[PDB]
Amino acid sequence: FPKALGYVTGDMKELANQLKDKPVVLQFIDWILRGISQVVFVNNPVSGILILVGLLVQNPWWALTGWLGTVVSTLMALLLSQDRSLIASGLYGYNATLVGVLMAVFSDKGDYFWWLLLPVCAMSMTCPIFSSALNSVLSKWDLPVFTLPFNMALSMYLSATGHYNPFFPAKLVIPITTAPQISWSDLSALELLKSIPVGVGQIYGCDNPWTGGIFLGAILLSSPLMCLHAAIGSLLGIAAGLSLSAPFENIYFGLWGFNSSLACIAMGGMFMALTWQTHLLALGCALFTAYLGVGMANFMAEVGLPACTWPFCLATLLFLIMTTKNSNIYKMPLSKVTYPEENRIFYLQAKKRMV
Amino acid sequence: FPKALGYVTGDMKELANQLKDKPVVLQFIDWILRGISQVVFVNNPVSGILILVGLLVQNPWWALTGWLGTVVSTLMALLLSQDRSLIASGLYGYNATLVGVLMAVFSDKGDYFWWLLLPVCAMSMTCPIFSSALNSVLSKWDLPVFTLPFNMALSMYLSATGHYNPFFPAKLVIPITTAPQISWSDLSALELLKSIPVGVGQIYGCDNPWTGGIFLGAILLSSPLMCLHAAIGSLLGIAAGLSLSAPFENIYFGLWGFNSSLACIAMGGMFMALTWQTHLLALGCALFTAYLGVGMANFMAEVGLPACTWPFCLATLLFLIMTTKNSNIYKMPLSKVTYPEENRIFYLQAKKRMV
Amino acid sequence: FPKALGYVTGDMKELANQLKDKPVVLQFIDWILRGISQVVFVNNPVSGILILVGLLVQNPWWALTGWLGTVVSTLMALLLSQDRSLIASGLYGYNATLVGVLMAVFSDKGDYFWWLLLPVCAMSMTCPIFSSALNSVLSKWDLPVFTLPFNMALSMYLSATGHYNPFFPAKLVIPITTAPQISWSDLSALELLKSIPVGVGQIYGCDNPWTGGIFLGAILLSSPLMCLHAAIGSLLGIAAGLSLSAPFENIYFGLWGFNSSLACIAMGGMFMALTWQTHLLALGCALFTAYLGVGMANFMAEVGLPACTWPFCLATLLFLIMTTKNSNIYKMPLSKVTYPEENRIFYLQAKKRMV
Ligand SMILES: CC(C)CCC[C@@H](C)[C@H]1CC[C@H]2[C@@H]3CC=C4C[C@@H](OC(=O)CCC(=O)O)CC[C@]4(C)[C@H]3CC[C@]12C
Ligand SMILES: CC(C)CCC[C@@H](C)[C@H]1CC[C@H]2[C@@H]3CC=C4C[C@@H](OC(=O)CCC(=O)O)CC[C@]4(C)[C@H]3CC[C@]12C
Ligand SMILES: CC(C)CCC[C@@H](C)[C@H]1CC[C@H]2[C@@H]3CC=C4C[C@@H](OC(=O)CCC(=O)O)CC[C@]4(C)[C@H]3CC[C@]12C
Ligand SMILES: CCc1ccc(S(=O)(=O)c2nnn3c2nc(NCc2cccs2)c2sccc23)cc1
Ligand SMILES: CCc1ccc(S(=O)(=O)c2nnn3c2nc(NCc2cccs2)c2sccc23)cc1
Ligand SMILES: CCc1ccc(S(=O)(=O)c2nnn3c2nc(NCc2cccs2)c2sccc23)cc1
Ligand SMILES: CCc1ccc(S(=O)(=O)c2nnn3c2nc(NCc2cccs2)c2sccc23)cc1
Ligand SMILES: CCc1ccc(S(=O)(=O)c2nnn3c2nc(NCc2cccs2)c2sccc23)cc1
Ligand SMILES: CCc1ccc(S(=O)(=O)c2nnn3c2nc(NCc2cccs2)c2sccc23)cc1
Repeated sequence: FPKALGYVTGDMKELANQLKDKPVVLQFIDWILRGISQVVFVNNPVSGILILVGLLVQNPWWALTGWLGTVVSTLMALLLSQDRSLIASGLYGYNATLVGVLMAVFSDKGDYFWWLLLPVCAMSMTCPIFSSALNSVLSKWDLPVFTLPFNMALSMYLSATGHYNPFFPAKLVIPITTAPQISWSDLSALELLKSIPVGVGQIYGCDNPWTGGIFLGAILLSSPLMCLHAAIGSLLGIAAGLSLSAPFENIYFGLWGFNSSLACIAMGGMFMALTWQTHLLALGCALFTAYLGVGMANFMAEVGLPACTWPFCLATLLFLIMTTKNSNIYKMPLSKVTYPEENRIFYLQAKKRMV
Repeated sequence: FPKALGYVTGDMKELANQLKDKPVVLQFIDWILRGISQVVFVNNPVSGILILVGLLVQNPWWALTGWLGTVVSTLMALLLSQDRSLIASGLYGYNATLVGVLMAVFSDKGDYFWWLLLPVCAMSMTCPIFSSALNSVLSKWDLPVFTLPFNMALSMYLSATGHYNPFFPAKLVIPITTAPQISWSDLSALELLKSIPVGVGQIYGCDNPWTGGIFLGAILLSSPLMCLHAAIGSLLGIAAGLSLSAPFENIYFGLWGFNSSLACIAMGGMFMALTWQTHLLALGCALFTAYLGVGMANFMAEVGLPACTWPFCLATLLFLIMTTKNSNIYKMPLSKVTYPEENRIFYLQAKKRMV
Repeated sequence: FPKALGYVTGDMKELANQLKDKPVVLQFIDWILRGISQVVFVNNPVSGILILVGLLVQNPWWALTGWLGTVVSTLMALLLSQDRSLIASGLYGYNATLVGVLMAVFSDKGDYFWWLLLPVCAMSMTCPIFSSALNSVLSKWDLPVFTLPFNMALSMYLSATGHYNPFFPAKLVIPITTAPQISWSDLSALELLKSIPVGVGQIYGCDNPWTGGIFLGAILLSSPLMCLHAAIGSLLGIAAGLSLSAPFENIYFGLWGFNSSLACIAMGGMFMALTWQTHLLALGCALFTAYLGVGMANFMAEVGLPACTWPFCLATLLFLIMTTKNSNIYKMPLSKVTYPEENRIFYLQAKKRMV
């Protein structure tokens, strides 16, 4: 049993090589699963299978649209002659996994609106281009792309269609125009505890708590530190939402924890080596990202758009561009970013080489 | 006759030298005409004369304001000691040609509102500065400026004034707040065919189909491939507008084809060498730019602004920053970008040098 | 007396060294005062004391919140191991001075709303991070950060809270939806003359004319050329507001002169060496910044936000990125930027070295 566990954990490098030998259809399936799991920074195909099972538990229509987005984007990246090493780590399929899931989430035509498969494909062909263009700009300065391709594609689509499109109408994004009445005596501790997996689930747009638990299980299969930081970031988003007197139904829905969950995953050991200083910095980034999330939600509601994960991308890029003279606050080279355990081993060896 | 034709086609280099010898007033007239024609990437003074005739066919007031914008911007670039080689190719006068035409298009005071000549001049003095600043930023990474100076100047002006300015009121940009009723049985094939020149005309803000035909004739005088790609991009914008169930009156007005016309001109042989792969990529950029055009139109209608050619600039910069490992998808060096025929000859010679 | 005057003018380098010898609490007080004064580009602790006296003349609650912002941001920059040379010149405390003053200005809970000290601190801990991140990006290309950290922090906060927050409600930013009735016969020359110090005061959000006079006195203590350009930029903003038929009550309140005052300070001898050409360019930047100020005010009123000093930052970055071939339009190296008198001496010596 421990052999199989070590085989299915981390990034699954042994299977990656074994499939490099295998036919290209199996490799394509592998790239699709890694692209599904890469939404939570996880480059693991079994984590991708678990995340797909969680999406099917939420809504099979969303799983279908998201898997089709992943497939169309990986095929489009193959057609555009992109780096095969980036395609095989699923880095050309996760933005379109998100595009496909959240075009169905933000759709006003209900489940199994088959015509929606036409814009899905369309926007899933724009995600490699986005992913390529940004990966140029941001790799000049050794910065990750994050989910900026998904965010640009979805903002473009939801602006192009809107609520009043005769073909593909979107959900109505309403700005707030009256103060909410919060009854602090009706606050549930159980619902606040349940909001921790629901924010991890809302990373994919899924309000199911079982879906969020399955996503946390997938992240834990890849790296336990990633799971810890996902849970902690969702909790810190809950805390920020309570600090701004947000409606409890928005915290219970997990809308306050998914951006900060992603930001705590990214900062806590992933793109910054894991020390206690970078752990505290990841907590600060999670709180900052929750507050920027409500800021961008309120601001983009005015133009009829959802904030999505714009807050995570902007806040995490801000915290990665930030420089300190602290040697224990170390930004990982993008070429050596695998998962927090290996990242920490690499950082410790480099810190020994520094002394 | 063939000698004169070869003399008036392309970029007219022979006249450029002959005028380099001539007095500076004739050279200034040449730079003004090249700045007029440079709105459609054409560095030809006779094309500029034809485009000016088309503008006079549309509206002589718009021709006056646009020509005055060109003059003021070229004089301002001379005063700011800008590169004379950029001034003499009209690259300091086309953004202000657009500023001057579309300050009168988007004006709520009617034709021959003489006071409008005061903000025109003002904004036409901002277009060299814009053009200079951006040309710094974007030439670090060998990227064209496009009509970003015009877009920033016009967004700034139409925000500063707005619909309720007592002096210079602008047109009211209304967001959509109800679903349009489209009667697909009333769709005209003749109006859809006529919308192809009207999008090329709307490149300058002109809804006349004769003006669009004259603009296509000017582009054809410069380079037939540019004319082909202008027409094809306007057609692809028509197609995208039909695919999103747009009101037919917006497709007939050419609002769906001018951004994609510009994007197909830029990508189809101009800033990317012309192969069949880059032709298909230019078709994809034209479609993407039509969809981003309706997206940005809907989004900027919320802040009371028109999208203008923000979609063309953003989408074409995105497609130029994109990298592939395809050798036949070749991005032209900005120093060697003349017009698609010479660009293709240069690319073929460089590809022979590569082997 | 002249010895003391020479001791308290400029940047006060002698005191900076003498305090480098002194205990760290006195040095921290010095850094706080320099961070207060650095809002008007002044690196002088006695100017900071005078600006603090002006803030107390306006509103002691705003002085308290702004001083606490400065303190929290300087301590946070110390904790984040930022450059001590930047911390000691007050370059990590002025954006939070602004954050603290204008969180109380834009607050809907009145004076001495003690709970406001909690978000103040919070946003004052975000200003070093902002300041650090941007100072990375913008120092690659030798550009000043300006008040972009303050603007990002305040936009984020005022979006996160808004007018309808149950805890920290903000002021209601209303868009214009009807044409203002201006009675040009009721225009006061005395109020227009008084609007010159009120725009300098509104640099900090203060509508008191005595506060603006005290701020001009502080700037004059540092550098008389800075005071001259502050007054001239506020006047040019008055002129632009009259040219766009703005409501007189907005010009009298100083909302038209503070962005252009900052832009004339920055361009007139500060970040560009002071020649007569750069003086005229600073006048042009002041006018451009007034017009961009009303543009961004009208545009950001649509999303419920104030423009603040976004216009100053964007317009001054645009005018600094602009390149000319004029040798007498010289951009100062950021490492040699002290105050216009020393900047001009440095430029004259470098121009002798150029010949
Ligand atoms: C909630 C929002 C609005 C603001 C977010 C602020 C955070 C980004 C701050 C708050 C607490 C800060 C932390 C407080 C304490 C430390 C320990 C500090 O460690 C040291 O300086 C000790 C000596 C050494 O490590 O060598 C390094 C910075 C760090 C992690 C800080 C990183 C930045 C944090 C997370
Ligand atoms: C409509 C919107 C929402 C999406 C726009 C997608 C386009 C950018 C795509 C769709 C079709 C694509 C084209 C489909 C086929 C090809 C041929 C392909 O050629 C090869 O790979 C063959 C071998 C070789 O050229 O060496 C190069 C990419 C290209 C031009 C593609 C470029 C990108 C295009 C235009
Ligand atoms: C009001 C808004 C909408 C537009 C703002 C335009 C300004 C940026 C322009 C208008 C006047 C211009 C100035 C007009 C005259 C001159 C003198 C000129 O000096 C020379 O060329 C003389 C020879 C030499 O200096 O060697 C240098 C540019 C400058 C300062 C210009 C700088 C740019 C200015 C300030
Ligand atoms: C064009 C293809 C491309 C996509 C993303 C990146 S990248 O720069 O973003 C990035 N480089 N390494 N890397 C990245 N992205 C990850 N996860 C995806 C997500 C980001 C935000 C939310 S999920 C993970 S996981 C292990 C390593 C990495 C670079 C190139
Ligand atoms: C900080 C509070 C907050 C943040 C973001 C959004 S929001 O504007 O993003 C958004 N508004 N409605 N809404 C949104 N987000 C969703 N899922 C999370 C996402 C995952 C990836 C992209 S969205 C879902 S699921 C059903 C409705 C919605 C709204 C509120
Ligand atoms: C500051 C002056 C300046 C303006 C534009 C550019 S630039 O970088 O934009 C560009 N460099 N070469 N070049 C460009 N622009 C063209 N056409 C103008 C239009 C662009 C978008 C719509 S029209 C054409 S036509 C033949 C060659 C070119 C660079 C510098
Ligand atoms: C994709 C559909 C669409 C795109 C852009 C615009 S739009 O927001 O640009 C605009 N809204 N009204 N309007 C606009 N565009 C015009 N001409 C095109 C231009 C040339 C260069 C800059 S604008 C004219 S002409 C008379 C009215 C208008 C509106 C709709
Ligand atoms: C991260 C800390 C940091 C803050 C600002 C700058 S910086 O790049 O902005 C700048 N570099 N030098 N310098 C600057 N800023 C000044 N004034 C502050 C204001 C700017 C706009 C309005 S007040 C003055 S005054 C004398 C020299 C300078 C660089 C680094
Ligand atoms: C060109 C005209 C104009 C410019 C900016 C703003 S505005 O949107 O900035 C703003 N709207 N209300 N308001 C604002 N600005 C203030 N002070 C100036 C500042 C200093 C630093 C940041 S704000 C104050 S003081 C009390 C109310 C306000 C409004 C109008």
